[PDB]
Amino acid sequence: SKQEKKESQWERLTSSRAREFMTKDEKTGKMRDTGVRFEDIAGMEFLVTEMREIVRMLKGDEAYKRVGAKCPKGIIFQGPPGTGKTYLARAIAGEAEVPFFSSVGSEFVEMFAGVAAARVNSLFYNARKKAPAIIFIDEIDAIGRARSTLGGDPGSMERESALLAMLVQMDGIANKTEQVLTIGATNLAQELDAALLRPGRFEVVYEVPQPGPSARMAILRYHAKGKPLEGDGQRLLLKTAEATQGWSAAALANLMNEAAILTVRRNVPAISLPMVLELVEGLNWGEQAPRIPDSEAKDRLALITAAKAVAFALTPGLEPIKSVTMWSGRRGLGPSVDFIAMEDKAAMDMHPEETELMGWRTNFKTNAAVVGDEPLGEFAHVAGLLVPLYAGRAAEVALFGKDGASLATAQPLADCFEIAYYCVRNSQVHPRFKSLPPLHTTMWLGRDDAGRWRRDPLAIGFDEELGYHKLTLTLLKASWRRALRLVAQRRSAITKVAAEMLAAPEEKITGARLVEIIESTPLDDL
Amino acid sequence: AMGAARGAQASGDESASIINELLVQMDGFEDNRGIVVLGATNRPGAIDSALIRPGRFDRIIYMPLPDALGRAKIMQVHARNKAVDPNINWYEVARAMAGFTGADVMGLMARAARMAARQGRHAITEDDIYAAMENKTMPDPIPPQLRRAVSVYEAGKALLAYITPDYEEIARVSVCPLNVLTGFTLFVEDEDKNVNAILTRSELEGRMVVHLAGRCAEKLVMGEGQMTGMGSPDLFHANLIAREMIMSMGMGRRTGPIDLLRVAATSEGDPFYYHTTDMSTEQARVALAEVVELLDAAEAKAMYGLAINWRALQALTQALLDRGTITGKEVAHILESNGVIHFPDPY
Amino acid sequence: SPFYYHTTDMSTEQARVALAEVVELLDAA
Amino acid sequence: AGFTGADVMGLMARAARMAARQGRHAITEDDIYAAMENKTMEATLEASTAGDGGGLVGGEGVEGSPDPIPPQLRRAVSVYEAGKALLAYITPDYEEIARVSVCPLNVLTGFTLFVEDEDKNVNAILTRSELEGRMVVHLAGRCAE
Amino acid sequence: EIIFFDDIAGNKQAKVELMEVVDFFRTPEKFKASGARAPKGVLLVGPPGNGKTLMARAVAGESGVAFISSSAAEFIEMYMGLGAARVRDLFNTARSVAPCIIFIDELDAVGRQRQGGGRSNDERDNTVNQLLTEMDGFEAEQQGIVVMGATNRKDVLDAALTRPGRFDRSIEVRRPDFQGRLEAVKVHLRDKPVAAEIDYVSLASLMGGMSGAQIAGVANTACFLASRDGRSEVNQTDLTLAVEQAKYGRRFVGAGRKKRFAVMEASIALAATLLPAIEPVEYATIIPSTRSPLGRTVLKPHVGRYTTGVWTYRYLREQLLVALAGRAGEELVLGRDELSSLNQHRLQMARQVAWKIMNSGMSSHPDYQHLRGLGSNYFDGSSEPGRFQQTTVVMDANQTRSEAVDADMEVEGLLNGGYKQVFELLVRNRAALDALTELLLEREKISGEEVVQVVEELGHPEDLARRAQWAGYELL
Amino acid sequence: KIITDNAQRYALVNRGFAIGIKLLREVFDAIALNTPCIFLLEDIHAIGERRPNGSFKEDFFGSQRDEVHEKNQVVYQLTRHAITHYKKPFKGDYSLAIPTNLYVTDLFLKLPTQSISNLTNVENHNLSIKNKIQHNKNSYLQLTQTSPFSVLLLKEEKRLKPNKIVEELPWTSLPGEQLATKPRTSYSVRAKVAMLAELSLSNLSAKLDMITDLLVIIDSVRSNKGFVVFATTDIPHVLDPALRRPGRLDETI
Amino acid sequence: LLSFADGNILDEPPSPPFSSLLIPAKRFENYKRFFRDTLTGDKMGQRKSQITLLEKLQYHMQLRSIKQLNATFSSNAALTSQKLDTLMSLSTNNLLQNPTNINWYYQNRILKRHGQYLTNQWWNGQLSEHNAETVFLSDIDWRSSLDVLLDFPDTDQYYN
Amino acid sequence: GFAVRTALGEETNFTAADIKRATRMAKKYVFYYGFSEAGGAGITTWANQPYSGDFVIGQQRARKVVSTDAMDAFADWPTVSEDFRFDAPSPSDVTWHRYTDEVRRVLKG
Ligand SMILES: [Mg+2]
Repeated sequence: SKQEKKESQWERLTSSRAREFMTKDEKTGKMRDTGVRFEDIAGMEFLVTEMREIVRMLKGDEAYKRVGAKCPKGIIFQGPPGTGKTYLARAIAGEAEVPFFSSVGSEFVEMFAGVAAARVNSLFYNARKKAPAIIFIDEIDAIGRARSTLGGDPGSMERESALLAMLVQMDGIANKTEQVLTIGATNLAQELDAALLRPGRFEVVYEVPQPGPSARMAILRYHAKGKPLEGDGQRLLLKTAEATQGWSAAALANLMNEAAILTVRRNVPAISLPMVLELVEGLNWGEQAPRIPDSEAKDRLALITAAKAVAFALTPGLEPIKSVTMWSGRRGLGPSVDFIAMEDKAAMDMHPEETELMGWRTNFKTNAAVVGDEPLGEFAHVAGLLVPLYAGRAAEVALFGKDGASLATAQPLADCFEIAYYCVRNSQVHPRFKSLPPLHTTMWLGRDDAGRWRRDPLAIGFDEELGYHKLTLTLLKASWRRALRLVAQRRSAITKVAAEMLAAPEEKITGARLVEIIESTPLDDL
Repeated sequence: AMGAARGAQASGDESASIINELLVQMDGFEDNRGIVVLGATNRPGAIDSALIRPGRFDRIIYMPLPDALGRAKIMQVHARNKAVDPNINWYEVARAMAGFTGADVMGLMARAARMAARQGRHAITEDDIYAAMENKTMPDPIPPQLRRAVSVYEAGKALLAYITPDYEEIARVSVCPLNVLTGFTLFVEDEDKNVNAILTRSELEGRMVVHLAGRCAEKLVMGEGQMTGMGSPDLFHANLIAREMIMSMGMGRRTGPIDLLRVAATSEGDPFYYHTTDMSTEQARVALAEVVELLDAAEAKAMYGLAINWRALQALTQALLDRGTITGKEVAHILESNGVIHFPDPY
Repeated sequence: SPFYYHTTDMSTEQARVALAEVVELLDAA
Repeated sequence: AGFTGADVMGLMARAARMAARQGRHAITEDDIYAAMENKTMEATLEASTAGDGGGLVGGEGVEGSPDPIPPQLRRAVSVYEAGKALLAYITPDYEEIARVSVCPLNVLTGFTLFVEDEDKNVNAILTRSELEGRMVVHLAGRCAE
Repeated sequence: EIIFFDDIAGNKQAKVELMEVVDFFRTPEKFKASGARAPKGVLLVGPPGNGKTLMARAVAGESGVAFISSSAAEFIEMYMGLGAARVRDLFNTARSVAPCIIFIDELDAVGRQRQGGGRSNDERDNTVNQLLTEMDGFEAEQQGIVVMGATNRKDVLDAALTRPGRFDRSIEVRRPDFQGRLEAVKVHLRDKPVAAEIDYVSLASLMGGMSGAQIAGVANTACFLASRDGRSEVNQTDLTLAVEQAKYGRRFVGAGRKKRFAVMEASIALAATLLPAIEPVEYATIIPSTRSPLGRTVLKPHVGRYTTGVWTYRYLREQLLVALAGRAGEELVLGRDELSSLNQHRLQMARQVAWKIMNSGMSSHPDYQHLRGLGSNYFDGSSEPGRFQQTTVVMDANQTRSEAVDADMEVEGLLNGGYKQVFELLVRNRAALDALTELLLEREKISGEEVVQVVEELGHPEDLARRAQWAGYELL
Repeated sequence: KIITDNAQRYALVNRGFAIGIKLLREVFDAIALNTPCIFLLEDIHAIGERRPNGSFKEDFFGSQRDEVHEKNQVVYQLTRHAITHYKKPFKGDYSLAIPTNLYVTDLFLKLPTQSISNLTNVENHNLSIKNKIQHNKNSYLQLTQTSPFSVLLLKEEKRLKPNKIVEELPWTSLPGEQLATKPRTSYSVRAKVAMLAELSLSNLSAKLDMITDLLVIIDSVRSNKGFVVFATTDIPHVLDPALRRPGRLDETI
Repeated sequence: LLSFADGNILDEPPSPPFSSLLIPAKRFENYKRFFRDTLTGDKMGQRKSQITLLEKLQYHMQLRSIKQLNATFSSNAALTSQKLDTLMSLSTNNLLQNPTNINWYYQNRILKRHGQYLTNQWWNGQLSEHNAETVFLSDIDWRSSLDVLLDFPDTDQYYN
Repeated sequence: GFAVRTALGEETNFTAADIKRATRMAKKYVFYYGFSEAGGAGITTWANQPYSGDFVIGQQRARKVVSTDAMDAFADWPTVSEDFRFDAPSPSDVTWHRYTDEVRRVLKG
């Protein structure tokens, strides 16, 4: 009426508002169940195994205390957002058949002071009264955040009080007879306080990784139960699982959902893998850009892309070419020359490091260039990279003269001096410098704590007298002449590759057809 | 928790009051005959100024990380509780616990008990201790001539590191392990070494020769035109040694006792760097002549050391071509069964 | 606030002349 | 020149101390000049001598500072200060000399105190003749040594 | 009042993706046989002023269910722990009146990524945390309620919010297209008096690039100018002036500073018209705008180069001439001692062109000609998805100390020989230059056909021959 | 009897409000009640550092918010003061405007500085260009020596390091989601520089001039009688000349 | 006490501690990139920046995992993981023998670069305003004609 | 300054304040505005454009606008956006020689 006015306001202000699960609420005959058990979780077999052994050890084991095995009464889940930690918490609540207090780390600190510590007290009291139980403080990032060095904030004050109340309350389990288990879930685990991670409060922390290929296929197989699929769903699932690298489980669920929605949006019975691939592209990048309108400039862009591709395909030592595109469907980007990825080599049984070993094999052929019974040597191998970089500019300067050179072909050519500088100076395999005493003419002697490098003090005039610049320029001049002759001899195949990629359905050519075009056409007359 | 410095989350009346009353009880009207306040902390810089003044808290004692037999002892004293291991070697179990603390040992044995219970057993055995790592973990692809080159390199380096007096012990010599394009000769790191010991001239020269050994083996077996740049870090280290003898230790007869280089440790990427001195062209050319002399002499000695052991070099490179990974024990055995000739030690 | 007080970006051939003039002032003094 | 009221009262206090140091009670004007010199030399040796460095005091007994300042090192300081004062005297329209001294605060340098007029070039003017005369006076000490 | 989908202009794709939501909301039958749940989050991204609140109200209307609108600025409060209280009460009322649609404006100003930062990061962060446990949270759901948010950039918000499961669909609101403007010009005058002599395709192609709010503004302005004129409605001619002053804005310029403008724009026009590799002129004006303090000549955009990037070398030489034509004509007409500071930025532009020619492997130095740039190129992303910015590093390890001298000497030869060439050009064509500047002074703005006619009837014969030789070529 | 206290316990400022700087005058006027006494006060530079001309503003930004006459007067007086106030009492003192004071400082404190080098790719000495924004043994052979692991290793993993170079994106960026697993300042130069600049500006903005009331309370203690005050320091040259003037703190020891 | 301004840019303005301008630092960052890529490397001893042992091991692990997935769900394992993490422990030994550096160029100058093609290269100087800096800051936009998009590039930076 | 020198017959530090100002202007004559004859016309391969004062950590005074030094800065148009700033490569110390020699010719005339 008068003062328990304010005190009732207080004990309503400071009562635990955590939702209690798995106990029967006597209001209407109901009891809040989650509706998820340990079979709705895909691709986390390690974590489900740990959780299963813990929920057996906590529920009348007599087989773990048979061996003195106590339960770690502080558990933390951490990992990037979208990995399904709250779903694991829901499944644990379901299969634990004990009281489960769900709460968040963002409800304690509020209007007045002393409210957060009192709410934590109320929660832990009604928990310890009903032992054994489980508590789940989701997003502890707002409560167990590290104590800063300054900042005069009453919210900071309430955070400090809530934090130390939390600390002493999980210290309130000093008599081990209390069997309360507490779980935290976060993705900013680095910003937690070091006192929490101390043994006796939060002993175990768990990481949830982004799913690998097997876990991805498992999640897809699960979320696809109850939807129409075209053909054998196993191949479709294999492809869409090894095509969405780096995705989270929420992303895959949403992917299947919107695939079904689009399947019934345009009146098609089943889902075919082209549609799901289109979906993953549109979800990675966004809207699809339109092609380039026809011009007398699209013809020259086609020609320079064709010369670049035909020179990539005759460079001995490069990985297989997969396609040559003229569209690319992105904004800012233009034509492209693509190479086989990890998936295709995995399907082909090739070494991961094969571009390195192609420097020493002796009798083979990769796209349209053959090497026979004598290897390259990381000099010829790397210095052969300079012809595909001078091929656009060579096509221009050969068909039009200097007046027809463009900015379209200047960024490749502006990256050749670095490669030739490595071949001459840093690689240490230049035919000229092999016969010298073992002196190291390119030494830098480390960085300091301000981050500055220093040079070998003996090196007065080494780069001027060893003649590095003139040697790099000899390499580049020879490369330019090589590319000129190459573009002059493969004139017809360049013309034909350009013509064929211009008149293609998706404006794409495949590597095998490119290779065949280069092979069938005879050489020109110079 | 209480002894925090000033300007913290307070208005100088709550925290300051409690630590000032701590003071008044510690110093003001001292009658603490037999009383001792034994605080526990690991952030000893955060304690207030007036709280560590002479008299209040001066004795401050440090404890180090648990180590091999220390954590062995923490296991043993912890091993009086359960249906423990009756008697099994765990003194070398601590070798598999590098970088662990007491809390790590407690949590590890806890999880080991948990998995021993998961095994349906009632008692815990030794291997399930290793079973901690059970949970927290969760033709030829190479062409011939590359295999040959790397084998010859590693054979040359290991052979010359074997026949050189006072050099370390070979632990592992492997060529392209697990079909990963690489190779190395590993040496046994010893703690009997005391870095404050100085290095004589003969020891430094021996290290220079060992570093040039592998490149000289390549040049002698396969020809100059087939040398790769694979032996570049060895060349870098040989050049470091030859520039520090001349410009840090005054072992050049034409420069003299002048100091021009100074190693220095980083505030902890590499562990170290150097302080230099801007030289004229004369000083620098006179130092360069000496460095070149040292290096080409070391190269000649490495070439002779390999040439008078051609049969053991052949045996070692063939063993590497056939097995791809050998231990130090077998290196010794292969080298002795083929007539290896050690270098003389004049001292 | 090595330590330098003055900086100058003049060419090298003008630096020659200016320093020669400083030197001859000091010689006369 | 450039003093104010607080300056002159603190000056009177330091002058009384300087007069004590010579066994007198009445403040003389020589004690005021000595107070000026003392303040100046203390200011310069506080800026030179700092966390370590140093190497300028001469009466501390430590390995740095010899105790009696050997005589060959006193002849030199006297020659230095004599050459500087002699050149500042024979230079037409230089400042006027108030007090020449050697070894103030035991440091190994001299100190010549110059009275100058604030109303010939009102804190702002520098002519060429004056700058050349200053150069000559500043080289005179080294040249005489 | 209540809004429906037929009140918005443009955004046909957005209308389809929102009719998806309404079809799942009111009549969920197709999606029983589909086997698919409904989406919980819809993020509207796009610039402000295109109706990101009106479309939310329209989807709430065609869905025929409640609509509790709120902005994130209401969740911005510097007290301790009331942001989460507001989120909680909003979501509890929404759960009580389910089904619902919860629209939150100003999302970009609260849901930015969490960081250490200042002390606001103690509470502003906490607020967002509450959100992250309402749209997904525990309890596994409330109903499946739809939540939508108005933000301008999706990349500013943190990964926890915009992830799937909390915002499943992300739709975009761009500026009105040609069709969007075509129908928004008429839909904004249905409730406005207007005459019969109007062709909406003319204004649809005449004001491309403005936002919908700006179309409303230009309609408002035309109506108000009619009011101030005494008539009630407007014909074409005056709303065209209204839109053109909404673009270039509406200051006094003296009569001596005006002839400088005239002379320089006339010289630029004469150059761009007489050099065969440069696009034809579009219009020339001497009236300064609110942002550019002098006149402007505009060229007709060549779509070829702009889409592919094939900018040849001939074009870069001519563009150097055109960058220096302004100063050339100023000094030719007004004598040398009247060179002004109105060509500071055209001199910086000519320096840009001349250094790009060298950095692109187009020099005539044999050590540089078809081989090298200037140094080492590094790219770095600008403030957009597909934008990159280039950077060259030149050190002693790629330039030899006497190639630096050569680079300077060559660039300076380009700059100054180009000045001389364009100067002698403008000398040979004095009559056309003066005719153009008189015409510009008397009309204050002219179109490209007038310039072409003047130059064709007055220019030098050799220049007209050189111009007509390369007349038809598509790309040069 | 003796009273001792430290000055760092009174350099507490927040919101630009220095709380302790009147706590100090309160303890002073309490010392004034327990005569006769000695009052110690150590590390006074904590509350006695220099309260902060520039030509970089009219060179690059062009402000020139000053009449030409006042600038000319400043130039006249600056030249005359640099050249003629060398070693003049009370006109020529701990003054950074005189270059010969800095010469003496670097002559006695520092060690011999060397000339430039004859190398290339270095600045003038054997060093590199230095950062734009400021955030015993003989050889190298003697220099080559669940919750905590994960949490604190990834805590050391994500902190901003100024001496890390910067990564480069593939011109066709990482697809959506993956770009959000990466700390932005690790692959973007704009972002890294923005963060460093904000750090530097914030840490500079903590000036909070407190010299004036410290000065007036120092002048306050000569109206009392029968006690003494010792103020101990370690770097007396970095103290502002406002204190070293006669009547405040000049008797040195 | 007189410095003659040898290796640096001629007129450079101050930086955030003094002037709140961020251009010199943005260019210093690319200078440091060049130093690491061309002159020194990441550690003492390396020829240039290199593909680390960790990255090689990770390529191996990814290929192995994709292969095991494609083989198990479309139908000598633990020893591999054991000895593979054995090698992972080395990694910091500077003296590992790496014979070739072609993969660095193939992965950093071909797959991250001139495999693709950036199409926004240049522009004609005559826009609707007197600048690109004014056109970019304008209130509506000026990059829309079919209504194609006509973009202008950002300015190129030189640091020598 | 030249008037004081021609009255007294002797140099002073008054010149010291003159030439400073003039030098700034003379450089702006040669580099930024392009009035000289440095190259055959007055177009130079490098100039230093001003930044806006908005970048400085600034203050505000109650003064009037300066007669010449700040009313001639009405003709400058500084740079306001950071990702559109152009600085050409710095000259080569054999080109800087000739450019600063043009500055000297202006001042001497
Ligand atoms: Mg969650």
